[PDB]
Amino acid sequence: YELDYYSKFGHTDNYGNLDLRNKPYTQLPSGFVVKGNLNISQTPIKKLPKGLDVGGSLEATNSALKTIRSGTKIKGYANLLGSKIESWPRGIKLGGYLNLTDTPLKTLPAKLRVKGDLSVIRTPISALPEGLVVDGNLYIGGSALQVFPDTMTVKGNIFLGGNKITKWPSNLTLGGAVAP
Amino acid sequence: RNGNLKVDQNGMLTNASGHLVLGENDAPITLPIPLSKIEIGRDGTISVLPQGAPAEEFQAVDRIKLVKPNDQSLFKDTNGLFRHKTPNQPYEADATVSLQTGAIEGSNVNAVGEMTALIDLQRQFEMQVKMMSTAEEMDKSSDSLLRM
Amino acid sequence: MHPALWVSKTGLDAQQTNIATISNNLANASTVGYKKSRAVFEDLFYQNINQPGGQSSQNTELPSGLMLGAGSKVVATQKVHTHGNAQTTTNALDMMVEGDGFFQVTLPDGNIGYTRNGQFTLNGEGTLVTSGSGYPVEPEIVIPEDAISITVGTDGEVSVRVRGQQDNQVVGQLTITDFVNPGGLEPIGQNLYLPTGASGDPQEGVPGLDGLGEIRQSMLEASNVNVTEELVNMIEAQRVYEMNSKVISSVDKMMSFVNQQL
Amino acid sequence: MHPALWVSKTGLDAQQTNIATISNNLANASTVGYKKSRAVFEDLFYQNINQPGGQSSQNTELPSGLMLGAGSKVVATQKVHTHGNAQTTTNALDMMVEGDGFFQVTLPDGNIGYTRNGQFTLNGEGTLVTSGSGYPVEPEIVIPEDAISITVGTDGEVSVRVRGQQDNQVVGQLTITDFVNPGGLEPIGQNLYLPTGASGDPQEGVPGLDGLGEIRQSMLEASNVNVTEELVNMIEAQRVYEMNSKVISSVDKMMSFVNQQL
Amino acid sequence: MHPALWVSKTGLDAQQTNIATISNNLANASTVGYKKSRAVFEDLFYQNINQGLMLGAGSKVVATQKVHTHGNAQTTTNALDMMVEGDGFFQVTLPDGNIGYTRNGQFTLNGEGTLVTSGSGYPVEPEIVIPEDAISITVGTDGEVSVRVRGQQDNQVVGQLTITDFVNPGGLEPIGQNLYLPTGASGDPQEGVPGLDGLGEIRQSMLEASNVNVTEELVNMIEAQRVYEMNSKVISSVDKMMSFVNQQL
Amino acid sequence: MHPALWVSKTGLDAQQTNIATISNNLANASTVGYKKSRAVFEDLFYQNINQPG
Repeated sequence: YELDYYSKFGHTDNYGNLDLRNKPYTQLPSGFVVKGNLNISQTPIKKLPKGLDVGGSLEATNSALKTIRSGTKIKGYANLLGSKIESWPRGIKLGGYLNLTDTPLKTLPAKLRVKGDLSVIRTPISALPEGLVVDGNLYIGGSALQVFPDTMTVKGNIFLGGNKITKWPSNLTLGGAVAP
Repeated sequence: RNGNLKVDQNGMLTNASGHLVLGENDAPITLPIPLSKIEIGRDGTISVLPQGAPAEEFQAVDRIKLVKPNDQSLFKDTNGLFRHKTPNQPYEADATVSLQTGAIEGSNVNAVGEMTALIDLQRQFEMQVKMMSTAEEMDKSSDSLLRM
Repeated sequence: MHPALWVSKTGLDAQQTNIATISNNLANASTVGYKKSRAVFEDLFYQNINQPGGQSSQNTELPSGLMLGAGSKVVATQKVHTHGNAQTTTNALDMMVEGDGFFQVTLPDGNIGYTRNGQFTLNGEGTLVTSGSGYPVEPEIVIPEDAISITVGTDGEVSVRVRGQQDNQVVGQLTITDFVNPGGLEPIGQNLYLPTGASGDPQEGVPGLDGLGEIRQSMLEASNVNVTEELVNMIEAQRVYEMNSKVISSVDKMMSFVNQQL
Repeated sequence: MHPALWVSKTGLDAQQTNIATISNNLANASTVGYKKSRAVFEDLFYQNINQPGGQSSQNTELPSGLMLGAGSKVVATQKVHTHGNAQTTTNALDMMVEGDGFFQVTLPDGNIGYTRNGQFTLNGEGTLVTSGSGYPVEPEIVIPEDAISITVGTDGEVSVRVRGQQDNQVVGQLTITDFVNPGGLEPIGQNLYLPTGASGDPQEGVPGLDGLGEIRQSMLEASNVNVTEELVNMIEAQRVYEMNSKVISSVDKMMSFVNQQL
Repeated sequence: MHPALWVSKTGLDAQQTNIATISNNLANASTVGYKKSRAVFEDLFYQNINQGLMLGAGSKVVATQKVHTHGNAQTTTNALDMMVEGDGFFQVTLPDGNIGYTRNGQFTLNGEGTLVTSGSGYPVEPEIVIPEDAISITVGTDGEVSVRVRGQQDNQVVGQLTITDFVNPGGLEPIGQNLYLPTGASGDPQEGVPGLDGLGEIRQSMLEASNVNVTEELVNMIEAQRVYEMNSKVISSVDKMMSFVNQQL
Repeated sequence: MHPALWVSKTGLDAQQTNIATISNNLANASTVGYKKSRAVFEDLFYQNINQPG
């Protein structure tokens, strides 16, 4: 079903951490604001409402999360390990890492910036967008990637995870190393 | 069932709980902002007098939506409002419900009924507590079986 | 805490607010132009205990759909702005409003406060001020020294009688304010009200046109408190207060039995 | 609960209903044409606890045939339709029925309501209406604007005096209704009654013939309540209320002793 | 809470309004052209419980009925105060411009000689202006106002008063100052010559005394006081019953 | 405290003023060119609980 004004009141602690673990909710109110962390793991939610503002971290592991609307703000990280998301929207305010391990993700917006590690492990993504800048480590193990973008910035160590890299970026400033 | 009605600055009719009062049009009842005499009729009709108008210019502008459904088909929700058990069920406006103006309806809690229920719950709860201690006592005896 | 303990405590705090607002009404049982207040109760939210899913319409008549309340609270201290009775005095400087309307006085901080109290007087300079703290009345009305009497018309037109000339000379005109929602006004003490968002914008006009009340000289508005109503509601508030005390002790005795028996 | 607890609780509920009934009579100690109500008590059915077949006329004086009651209840609130005293008023448009008979008025729903209160007035069009909600009186009686006097005969003959013409002009006639069982009428407030199945079919007729009462002009029927009766009933009801409370307290102490000692 | 607490509270409120009208009648025992009022009681709605069991909700005063019976006459030597012998209200012009209808007849003249009320000074419609040359004022039984002028045989007519009668005088709205305002239930203002078609006749130098029955009001205070105290004892008894229970239960 | 208390107070003051007018006339029962006085009563405002009509 949906989340009402009083439905969410039963899933909030003293610090405004909303816990929806395995709750049979399919959507959240439009323009939703959560003071603390949001947990929607293992939920049938297919799309996040537009204007969602999270003061903490996002956790949607093993959930049905497939669509995210632009303009969403996350102060912490977005943990989506094992979700059903297919495409990442542009303009998401994210202050942590994007964990997309075990996801059907295919495309990423151009000039994407991740303030932490990016994990696209076991994803059918074909090509990292040009201008992609990562301030942490890069995980591409088990993915369909075989060609890197011409320019990318990975402040951490790039981990290949087994896939063969045929083309390397021309302009790459790496603070670490490259591991298979 | 809270008839502590009030009119905000915009003119919308609400109650003490801050709930918009519906009308015949199934929309929140909005009254003209500069009114001078508001009277609620016996049948729920709202008659008002405009600011500075003569007493013979009273007019009816709305009618409070009064519903009389089957009581057994209603449940109290999380916010104290009774709603239909079956969802997506329209609320038909009954024409038999009448309102007695100038009075407030309080609760119907029978305090003595609560008190006698309280003392019975204490006794049943304290005989079940004795049962828990009795089960614990019986288990310690069985521990002596394996002492050899 | 055992949730049953705090549920009963909210009932005790709700009645304490009821007792507080009911003693204030009887304290101001002789204040001129005082409006009584009543404490309005409403129940708190109900929470689903046996079904965290949050669907209260599935099996509400079953143990799985059980919902337990969180107590009661006082949601507002509603002012009852009914007109009061008339007190006929001999002073010529106190006034009254017949029906809707509020007098206007200027506060020291600059903004104006609205009052039903009509007990006025004159200062050393002669301006019409309140009989208490001495805040001037808007608009300013200065009485000449040579004046021998004050006449305030039904429309607030203030005129004084001066010897050596017939006809009264007009020295000012009172003007009262009405509100869409006078119950939303903020009481600040000293028989003064401050406008708020819920009250609406002030509606100023001559006292006697556009539905406004009329100014009556040598007359005062009695307090609208019903001393019998306060005593009856006082009786109920005590008994409800005692009943919530009984259950708290009942929960205490049950919990004391648990750790004494087990 | 325990069988002893609920038996006493029914007595407390029955006395609560009884007090609310006699509280209503004292509140309506001045309303015109009011009929007092008395609460009728009945004992609940008896249970053959020791008999597995529910046969009683064998050993009613032995432990086998023991039967235990379930308490008491208020079976009805009987309206006593005793004729009240007369209040001689000077207003010529209020009237009274001497004897059996009810006035008939037209409710907003179209159905005809019956009343004993005879405080009537005129509306903007001259129709005779009640002095409260304003419902018209059946049959419709319209007073001409040029009438200087209104005279209502003992048979409802409404005649008026008009200048420029001797002899009074009859503008209508009232009719009253009698019921086989007036106690079965449904009280709906406003000093109004509605016919029911247990009341009987309405019997309209001329007020003064066929056993109907007579219409008395400029008179009113006082309420038949006895303030002394209500005070004596309050004494009995309050004492019985306290007696059942001690029984409930006695059972609570008895059961508390069991789980404290054992 | 306990239903008897608030059912008896209605009786306390009903009698309090009843006493307020009785005191108002006694206060206006000397007002000219005052109509006494009585409080109209009616029972509240009856609730159906335990389901043929009816419980009342108390009582209330639903209306304040004004009895427009013509009062006695006071013979006065003043030439400007008059009376309506029958049905009819003097029509005066309020400051708002609308017409208020009064039965008080104490009139006088303003600075310009227009016939006005002896209180707030509201003019009487239609305007009657007494010339300065007049030496006496005569008001005919049909509203004809004439003045005696020196040096001229025959009284010259300076106006004719008209009165208004309402089908339902009790439906008029009292606003103080012996003034009424027409309402929806009052009817339509029926204006005409004061003395034709049911209208009363103007009687000069006479005043219509108050019609209150001071003896009745004193007896009405007796029954109102006792019933008020009778209802208070139920609240006291219910209070001691609830105190006993939670002390015992 | 009570509506009847305030209503009857206005009645007492009205008759207190009325008596002072009568006492003045009898005091000036021999004054040359003295015109007698009469107090004019009027009812105060009426509180509008239910609008007639």
